[PDB]
Amino acid sequence: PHLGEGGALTGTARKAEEARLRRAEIERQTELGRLQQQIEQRRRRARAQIEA
Amino acid sequence: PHLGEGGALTGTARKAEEARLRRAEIERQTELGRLQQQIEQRRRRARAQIEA
Repeated sequence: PHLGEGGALTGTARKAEEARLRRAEIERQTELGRLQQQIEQRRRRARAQIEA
Repeated sequence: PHLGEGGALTGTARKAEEARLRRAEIERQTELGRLQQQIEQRRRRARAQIEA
């Protein structure tokens, strides 16, 4: 079965919870990259203000 | 004689010019110190703003 998750989904529902979790993993990775981008740009803006 | 601006004077006029130069030098040095302190405090202000 699918131990641990919200029940031991078996077939179809298992194949759907797997897809949900995989899409969520990809989404979290995209979010981490996005956040790195944002904090880097904000840090550069702050450096510019400090130089000013 | 007293060699400088105004001539030799040679008397209480010499004393007057000497006292004028003395007071003026003290005034200049006090102004220099005032401006140095202003610069130092504004520098503290800007460094603290950068830290903020």
